[PDB]
Amino acid sequence: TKIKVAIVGYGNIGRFALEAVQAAQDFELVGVVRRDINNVPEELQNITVTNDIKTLGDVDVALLCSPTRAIKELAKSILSLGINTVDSFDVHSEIVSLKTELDDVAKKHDRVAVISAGWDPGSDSIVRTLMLAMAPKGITYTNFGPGMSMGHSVAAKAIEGVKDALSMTIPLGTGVHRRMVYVELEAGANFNQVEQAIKADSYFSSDETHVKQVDSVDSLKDVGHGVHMTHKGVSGKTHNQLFEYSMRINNPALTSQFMVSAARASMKQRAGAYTVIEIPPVDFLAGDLNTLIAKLV
Amino acid sequence: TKIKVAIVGYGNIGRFALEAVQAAQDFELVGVVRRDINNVPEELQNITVTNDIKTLGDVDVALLCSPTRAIKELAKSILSLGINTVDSFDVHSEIVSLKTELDDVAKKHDRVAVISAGWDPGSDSIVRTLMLAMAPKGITYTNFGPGMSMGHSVAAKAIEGVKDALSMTIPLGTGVHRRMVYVELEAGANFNQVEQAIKADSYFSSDETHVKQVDSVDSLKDVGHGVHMTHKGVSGKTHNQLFEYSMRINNPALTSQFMVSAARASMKQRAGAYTVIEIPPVDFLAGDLNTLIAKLV
Amino acid sequence: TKIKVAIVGYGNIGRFALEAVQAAQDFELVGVVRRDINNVPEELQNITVTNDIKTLGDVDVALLCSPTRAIKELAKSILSLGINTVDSFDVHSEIVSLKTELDDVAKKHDRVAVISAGWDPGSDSIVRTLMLAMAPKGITYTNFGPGMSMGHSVAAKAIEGVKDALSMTIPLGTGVHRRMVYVELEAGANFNQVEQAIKADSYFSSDETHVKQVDSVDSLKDVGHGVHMTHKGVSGKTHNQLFEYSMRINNPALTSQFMVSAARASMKQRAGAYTVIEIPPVDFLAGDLNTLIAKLV
Amino acid sequence: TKIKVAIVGYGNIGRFALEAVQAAQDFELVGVVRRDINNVPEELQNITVTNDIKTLGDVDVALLCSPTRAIKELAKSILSLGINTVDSFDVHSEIVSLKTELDDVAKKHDRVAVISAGWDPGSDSIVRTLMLAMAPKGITYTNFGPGMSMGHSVAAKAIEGVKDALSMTIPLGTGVHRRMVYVELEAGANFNQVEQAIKADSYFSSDETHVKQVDSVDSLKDVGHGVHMTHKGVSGKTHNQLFEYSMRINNPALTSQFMVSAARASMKQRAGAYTVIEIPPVDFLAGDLNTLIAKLV
Amino acid sequence: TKIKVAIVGYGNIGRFALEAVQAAQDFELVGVVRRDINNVPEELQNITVTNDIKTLGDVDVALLCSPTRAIKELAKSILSLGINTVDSFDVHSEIVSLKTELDDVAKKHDRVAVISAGWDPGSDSIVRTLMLAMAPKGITYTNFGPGMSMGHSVAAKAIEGVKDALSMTIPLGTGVHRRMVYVELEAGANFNQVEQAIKADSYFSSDETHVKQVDSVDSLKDVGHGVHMTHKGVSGKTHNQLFEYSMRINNPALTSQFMVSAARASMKQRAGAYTVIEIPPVDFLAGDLNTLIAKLV
Amino acid sequence: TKIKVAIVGYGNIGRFALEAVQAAQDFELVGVVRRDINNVPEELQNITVTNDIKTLGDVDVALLCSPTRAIKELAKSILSLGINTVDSFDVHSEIVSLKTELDDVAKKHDRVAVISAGWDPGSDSIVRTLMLAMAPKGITYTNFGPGMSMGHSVAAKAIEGVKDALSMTIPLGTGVHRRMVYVELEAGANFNQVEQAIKADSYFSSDETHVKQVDSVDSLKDVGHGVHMTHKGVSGKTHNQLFEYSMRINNPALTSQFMVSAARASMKQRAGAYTVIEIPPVDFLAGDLNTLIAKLV
Ligand SMILES: N[C@H](CCC[C@H](N)C(=O)O)C(=O)O
Ligand SMILES: N[C@H](CCC[C@H](N)C(=O)O)C(=O)O
Ligand SMILES: N[C@H](CCC[C@H](N)C(=O)O)C(=O)O
Ligand SMILES: N[C@H](CCC[C@H](N)C(=O)O)C(=O)O
Ligand SMILES: N[C@H](CCC[C@H](N)C(=O)O)C(=O)O
Ligand SMILES: N[C@H](CCC[C@H](N)C(=O)O)C(=O)O
Ligand SMILES: N[C@H](CCC[C@H](N)C(=O)O)C(=O)O
Ligand SMILES: N[C@H](CCC[C@H](N)C(=O)O)C(=O)O
Ligand SMILES: N[C@H](CCC[C@H](N)C(=O)O)C(=O)O
Ligand SMILES: N[C@H](CCC[C@H](N)C(=O)O)C(=O)O
Ligand SMILES: N[C@H](CCC[C@H](N)C(=O)O)C(=O)O
Ligand SMILES: N[C@H](CCC[C@H](N)C(=O)O)C(=O)O
Repeated sequence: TKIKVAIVGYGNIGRFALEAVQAAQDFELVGVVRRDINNVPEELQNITVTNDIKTLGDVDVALLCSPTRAIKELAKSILSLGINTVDSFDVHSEIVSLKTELDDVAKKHDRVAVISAGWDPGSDSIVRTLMLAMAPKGITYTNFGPGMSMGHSVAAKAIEGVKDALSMTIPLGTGVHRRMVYVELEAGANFNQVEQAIKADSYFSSDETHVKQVDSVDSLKDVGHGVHMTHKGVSGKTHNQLFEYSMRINNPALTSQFMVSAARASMKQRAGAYTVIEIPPVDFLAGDLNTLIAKLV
Repeated sequence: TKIKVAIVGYGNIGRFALEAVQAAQDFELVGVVRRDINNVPEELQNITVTNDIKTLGDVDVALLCSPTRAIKELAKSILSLGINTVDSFDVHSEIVSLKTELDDVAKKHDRVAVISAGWDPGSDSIVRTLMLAMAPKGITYTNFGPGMSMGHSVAAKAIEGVKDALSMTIPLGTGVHRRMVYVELEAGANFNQVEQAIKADSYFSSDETHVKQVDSVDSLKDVGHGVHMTHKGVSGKTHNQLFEYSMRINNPALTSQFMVSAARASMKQRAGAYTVIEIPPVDFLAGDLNTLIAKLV
Repeated sequence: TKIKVAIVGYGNIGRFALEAVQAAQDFELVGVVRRDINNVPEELQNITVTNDIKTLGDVDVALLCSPTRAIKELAKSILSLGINTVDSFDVHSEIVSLKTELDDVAKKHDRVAVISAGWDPGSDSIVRTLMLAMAPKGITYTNFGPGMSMGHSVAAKAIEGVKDALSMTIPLGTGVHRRMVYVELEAGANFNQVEQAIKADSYFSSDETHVKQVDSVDSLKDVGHGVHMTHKGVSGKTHNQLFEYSMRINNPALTSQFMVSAARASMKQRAGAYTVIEIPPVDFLAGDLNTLIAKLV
Repeated sequence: TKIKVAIVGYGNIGRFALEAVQAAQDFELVGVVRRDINNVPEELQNITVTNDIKTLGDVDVALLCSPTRAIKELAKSILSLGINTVDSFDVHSEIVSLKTELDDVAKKHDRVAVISAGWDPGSDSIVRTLMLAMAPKGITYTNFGPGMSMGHSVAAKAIEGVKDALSMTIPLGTGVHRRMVYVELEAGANFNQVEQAIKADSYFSSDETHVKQVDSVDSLKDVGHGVHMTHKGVSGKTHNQLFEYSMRINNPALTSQFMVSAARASMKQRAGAYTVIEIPPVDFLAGDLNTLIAKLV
Repeated sequence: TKIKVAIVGYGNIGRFALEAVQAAQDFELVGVVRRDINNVPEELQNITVTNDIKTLGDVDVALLCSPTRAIKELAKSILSLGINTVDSFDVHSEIVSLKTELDDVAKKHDRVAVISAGWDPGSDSIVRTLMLAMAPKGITYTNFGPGMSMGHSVAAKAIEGVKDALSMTIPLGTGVHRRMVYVELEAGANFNQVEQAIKADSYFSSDETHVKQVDSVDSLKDVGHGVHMTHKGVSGKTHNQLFEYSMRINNPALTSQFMVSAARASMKQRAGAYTVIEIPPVDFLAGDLNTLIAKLV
Repeated sequence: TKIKVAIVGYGNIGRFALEAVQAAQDFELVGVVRRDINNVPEELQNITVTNDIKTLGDVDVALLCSPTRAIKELAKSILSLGINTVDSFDVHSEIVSLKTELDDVAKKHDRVAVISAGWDPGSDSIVRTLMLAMAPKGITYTNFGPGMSMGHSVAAKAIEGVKDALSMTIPLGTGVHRRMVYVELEAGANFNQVEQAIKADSYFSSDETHVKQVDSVDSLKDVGHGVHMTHKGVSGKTHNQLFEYSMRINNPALTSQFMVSAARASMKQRAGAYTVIEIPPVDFLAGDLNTLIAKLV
């Protein structure tokens, strides 16, 4: 009666998913799937590492920790082997489309896909939904950071003269963001041009962007992140109801842990694909339903 | 395609439930049930007011706004007429017991009961559940106020020499509370005895309690309330994950609005009784599932 | 010894002025004056509604709840019938000019005009004045919101292709403001042009302005507002004295309630026109002077 | 048109009153009155120092900087010479009584007495009054410190075995206070007895009191102080209106500066005694009425 | 030119010291010393583990991660082998005494001992020292938590009927602390007696103590901690200078990392024993002195 | 055993250095050096004021309170008389260069120079250094104000049409700054040109700059200042370690007091020049080493 889980892809959240699975008494790690099976860091010395999930035998659910571009085709194929999928698919504009592509397949093979089950999308999605349950009229804002931005880091690293780069994301309220960019230059490159180029780039040209040159970019890195959500609005006909939610957290630690919670929940839903706002919150937790109700409600 | 709702009982949250229903385009108020039908305040001039729900014709769901002691027997009888119930039943220790008493009846008549659907229990219950989904190990604290305490107000009002009383509830962190009590005395009563009596009473004897004498107690009343919840804990094996949620809100405004959200949700569940941590969050909301996902997730 | 009050005009603050008058035991509502007497919303079913203040008999004071452009001529005419005026006239640059136009008339007919008696101008005006009484040298800043901006909403609504609009006002400190604008477009209009047009407009071209397109603009509305005032400065020869005042409030609720307080005060001043910084604070309050001093000083 | 001021008494606030007068271009220091004229500290090397106000010639107003017990008889006698009085008389329970004793005398000699014109009573008094003007129903709390407490310091210093003592006042919210007491003992005295004696004393027996023994008590002294006031309440019929005021200030710097502002104001009132909630706020300020209105309202 | 370090003792901070050493390019881990050499957890599979430091060959410095009672005799013996010691010796009252016992020995063998180099004592010690450098007169307070208390946990665990226990430490300001205690009872023990016993115990009888019974005590544990230090005081003759320092941190992560910084610094001091307030701050850092000055000063 | 100190230069910090020296029992003020000896304000009535340090006899150390441009040549010459120097030399980019110019001279004459010993550079420098000792990897930000900016004030005052000017420095986080500029114009100057000129100037053209015209610029001046430093980073391998330090302070009061602390420390170092991150923190303090350790560590 132990939930049998495979970690597919082993990026930044990969190592943390390993820890989150190991830490859950109700889960059993049946192995790690990845492209390069010979790259075996410290923590995978004693873990089965394959490039094909079928070699791991019986698997209830797969934590997809792959790049964003890979998640769709990868989920389709693992659902098709009669295994559940959980992913942290992070592109909001495409979530509706991903859900219905995976629903077709999930239903055919009588399995469950939980999608976009990180912290945003994920956790924060539920808190945003609760805010409209409490006060349907009014405005919600979601403020991110301070934290590293992999997307914007890549966009900076991809510009003329830039050896390495790091974009930080700074909240300025009402969903507005400042971008602090730290760069190493390539032997003999013009800072002022790199600066102007980064600010003019389409990934930065909408935002207050600041660029500083540095020696080692890696020594500035910290996987700490944060959100501050607010809702101001109306319960029935009563205005100026004020709600607020904040966390200062380790990014991959949380992303991975919520995926493990989603996986637990995936085992209890009727066949199909779900966003996390379509799952009963208590389904995410381990323990006796009645002890959990006594403790939480 | 309008959800047809009756308000049963018309206490403090009664008037606010009226506003919350009227404000929801997807609801139709089919009338108000109560013991004294001749008490008809401003807002019920034009509303059907009966002492018998059967006179209202077809009703999908009933918002129970009766005293705590009445909710169980009242829900049983309205479920038995083939109507759904939503209540803000506020006694945590008895929620598990109420759920299973109402489940029996709800299932027999093929209806839904959503129970303890205020803000605590209610909203806060979901946020407490999300906190364990994000970080299962660690401590959660729920800090209440500043706000009026009806229970402790009554306990003070019921002591020798006390004409009127008001207990405020002040948060001091880690679920610890200070109680500020304001009293009018009866012609010739000894303040020092009333003070000592209130502090010694079993409703106050565990808490830092302060007593001040005043002229009009009514002029101190404000239905404003608040919560500050915190969770410090572990995502997988990563410690010192910090989560926090705060609101400054109108108490009955919110309680009533969340009951209306629960009623909306009640129409979509399989027959039985539910706490709000057993309902998909999005079921609480009005609108097209796909627009809501696009907006929230 | 009951203060006899007429509400002249019935806009947004009109309904709230009705509530503030009704709530004050020391006031008697002698009726509501307005252009269209046949528009009779819920709360005026039982209230005298005339299109001429003379039909209400003896009236001590009039709460002018008309548009900004109407206040001057309207106050002149009601003072001229031997009635006191209170208004929330909200154009700071014109307050000195309005005071002396109303002083002439108020003195001739032996009556009192209290002007600009909202929260800003109004309440905040007194706190700004107290800050110089405590520390005459140094800087004061007044930070507004988050709150709706009717002026900027109208300026946005009045641009090509815009069906409806809503400007929010966001405080960024030191009196600097961000403007968040939400718009519905008219069937086939170009977002990018409307966006650029709004940002270029004279109401927005000085401020960090952001424009988002939305479905229902009404569902974003909340009459909640707020101020954070600061003063850093010198008491005698001692520097770095720090003062701060904040509120999160229902906008029209407060505006109307302070007008009722100003009306109470108007009954105690020598004939003429006054800003609220020229009235003894205690004159705004109901009750026995000696009980109020005992309670407050 | 220069206001001619004498400083009577030269305690702690004495030196600061000197600075506040000197700093005000609209004031002329006509001298300092005191018991011992031969005690002439640094700042009074160049200032007229008499033991009798009559030697200073024509004086518009006197800043009484004497001990609390002396203010009543001292104000009576200076009013009786046809001079205005300002004091920071700090005993709230006795303000109503002091006002009417000074009113009798002030009226007889056609002069003005402003009383209890420090920061509490004083400044804070006006902000407490404004809070009821904005929201008459609800609760106000006044939280003091962290700051030195001269009254409680003296009560500690007056106990067996105590060489020197210092009581700090710590705000714990809702007007509740913690008292931190630091003591030097006399050669061979029992700490545990002194501790228990201080906690049992009538000045401390109501409050959370902590006692630490220390070497130099003087090196812990700082004249910094602070207040955090809150009001939660009702504007008309709208609940959960939230108001807040905070300052971190030099205690005597502010007390003295507000007395100088009160003195300025005293010159503009009809004969009699006033609390500061009975004076128009703008009367406290220097400058042209129309520039001040333009700047503040 | 790599600093050769041995970890002596392997408690809670032991594993974290391993990570802090490994993470420092300027250090080389020459092995781990401990009482039970056969207990070899995950991370020590490939690390030399001895019960005698002499088996590790050449060692510049030893991180003592032993119990408090062991540190003195253990430091004496390792200094005596011509190796440097760093410890987080956490008993403030005994630091002066430990320094001079280790100074004698350190000087004899021409080595360095850095003592009490955690975060308190340690980091916080330097910030407390800086506060007197900036403002020698006035008060400093050090507020701990929320965090686990091993000392108080042990004192609770050692009482009749208590299977397991956990004491949390909650800051209430001005160095005052609340203790939240969570206990498992032994089959058939009386909660009310255990509660009373814990509150009466000498480790708790001075503090606001609260006791709750729970199922699993281990699932409440989180190694997160925090400090909030304040100083209010006088720079020269200028009062009300306000300073503040806060951190929310992983306890052992920080303790261990600061010991590694102290070890780096130990290599640069003249022979003897030191508290961390006796070491130049820059000596704690790796890198070129002139680059570090350019970056920090 | 008194430290004998001369104040050389008497600018803004000059007067405050006088107070800081006088306030330190362990110091003796042997006199003040300056260019204009006939300018003798209140506090220098009784102090020896020479234009030549040699007239003061024996001097252990000199507090250089001269302009930035003078400090180098002035320190060289006073070191050369066998006297120690302390300065608040405030140009970060040139600190490394100044240290080594003064080291040469300090060593030749067997004396000590402590340089850049204000609060930034100074105090803040030590806190920035401690942050890397606690968490070497991650980002530190230093946020200044709100406070006056002498440099930017001068740059504004030096533009066409500007009679007087004041630049305030406002922190917006992540080392980003807003500049609020207040100007008096010269009889017949165009505001819009002066505004544009100030914004375009090289001292402002990188920063969010706002310009307001005013009557008296002097009445806006307050020497209050502040810093908020943050560090987010890694202790060993543990991420999201959060550190924060804030102060609200009198600028020259603090600068001068830390120079007096540096002077005390200068008496204990081997001959040479030092930044404050190269001095043992406890060397800054007066008192018995063992009492200080007992009190702080
Ligand atoms: N991996 C995270 C990334 C979302 C946060 C992103 N919006 C940012 O501001 O960095 C998640 O979706 O769970
Ligand atoms: N580094 C974080 C945030 C990604 C956000 C970044 N993709 C962007 O918003 O540009 C992550 O692993 O989710
Ligand atoms: N009827 C309220 C009770 C909230 C206040 C209560 N939890 C307390 O302050 O002790 C609700 O949950 O909707
Ligand atoms: N006024 C709130 C809270 C009452 C909370 C009650 N449990 C108490 O503490 O007395 C209500 O109407 O539910
Ligand atoms: N009508 C309001 C105006 C205040 C808010 C306005 N100053 C803003 O910028 O939002 C009043 O008289 O109270
Ligand atoms: N606040 C005002 C309208 C003006 C909004 C203010 N921001 C502006 O238009 O300048 C009101 O609610 O009547
Ligand atoms: N002497 C002060 C008293 C204020 C502080 C006092 N209320 C306290 O509890 O500290 C004044 O008149 O401004
Ligand atoms: N604050 C007053 C003294 C009284 C202190 C107050 N806490 C008390 O004694 O009750 C002062 O500085 O003159
Ligand atoms: N290991 C830590 C413990 C000190 C914190 C302790 N005072 C507490 O409140 O838990 C250290 O000295 O580095
Ligand atoms: N658990 C923490 C704190 C110890 C504090 C505890 N010993 C007490 O103050 O009772 C540590 O490992 O340092
Ligand atoms: N002279 C000051 C400069 C501080 C202010 C400056 N860092 C800025 O605000 O830009 C000091 O370090 O003592
Ligand atoms: N008023 C401060 C700060 C000047 C900072 C200067 N760097 C500038 O930004 O202009 C001082 O006297 O040092």
